[PDB]
Amino acid sequence: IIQKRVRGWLARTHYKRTMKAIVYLQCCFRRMMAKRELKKDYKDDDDK
Amino acid sequence: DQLTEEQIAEFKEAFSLFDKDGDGTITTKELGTVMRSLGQNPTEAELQDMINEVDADGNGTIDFPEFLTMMARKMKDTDSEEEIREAFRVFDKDGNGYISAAELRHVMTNLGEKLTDEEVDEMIREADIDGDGQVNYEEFVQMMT
Amino acid sequence: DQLTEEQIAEFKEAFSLFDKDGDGTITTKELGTVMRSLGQNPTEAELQDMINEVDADGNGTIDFPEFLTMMARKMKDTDSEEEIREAFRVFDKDGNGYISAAELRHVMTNLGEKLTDEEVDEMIREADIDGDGQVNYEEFVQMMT
Repeated sequence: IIQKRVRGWLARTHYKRTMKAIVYLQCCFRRMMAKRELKKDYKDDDDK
Repeated sequence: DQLTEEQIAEFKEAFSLFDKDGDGTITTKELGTVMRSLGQNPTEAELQDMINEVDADGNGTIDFPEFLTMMARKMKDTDSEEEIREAFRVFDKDGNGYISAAELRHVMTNLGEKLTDEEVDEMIREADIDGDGQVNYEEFVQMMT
Repeated sequence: DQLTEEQIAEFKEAFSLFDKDGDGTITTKELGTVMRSLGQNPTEAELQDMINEVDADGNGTIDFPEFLTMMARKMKDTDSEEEIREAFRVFDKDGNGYISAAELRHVMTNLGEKLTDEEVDEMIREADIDGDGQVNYEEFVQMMT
């Protein structure tokens, strides 16, 4: 009962850390992509 | 069927870190990893049972609905931390809320399924353990929650 | 411009603990204290240079906008990249620092913020134009900022 809960908790803890890091990284990339998209659509004013 | 659309979505999101192709199927090697991640606390022998319940020759690969059926086999169990505080009471010398480091080492590596050398190392580092003393189980179950 | 409003909101949340007077400009010793409270770790010497830029007399202060500017001046030289490297060293299924472009697009199609076709196309483009179905883990840290 004790052993299997510690095994669960170890994996589940580093999973919780990983998910927090990944979602932060994705939010930062999604800002970067949006700030590239914003530059792209402007030059359709010139590709005319 | 035994899970809501919200529950299915939560389990599908987690499963999609271990299925790597998105076709809806996982290797048996990470089946323990995903279940331990999704709140469950399965024993090594219970993972062995749940695989051989699906197929006893097989292919080392399991469909997403069959994986959700393993989660359904677990989710009946009314699992909560007070029985775990009670589990540590069986190894207390005084009733003080404390297990000895020697008795804990015996518990982890002699009795039961047994933790490996690196599972002990990894846990000791996370726990902030220092010397072969004693550890408070009320505080430890608060950390394990 | 690195910044967006919801970044500035959390930096102001942290800074509000120090602006107890509403004065909006903090004495030299607070600068490193705020930065390490947020989690960024400049050395005492790195702080001493940033103090030389503002305090010629032994009593100078740093306005909220120059504090944000000093944070930007020390953005990517951080100990917090090493934790993101660690997250990839946990996730890696082979333990060699290279992940499939198929696995990358699948995970991003299903997990976290959940990236669309054009966002995944741009993420693959951001790594290497010479890429042959595989991606080095460190380039995911390089696209973070």
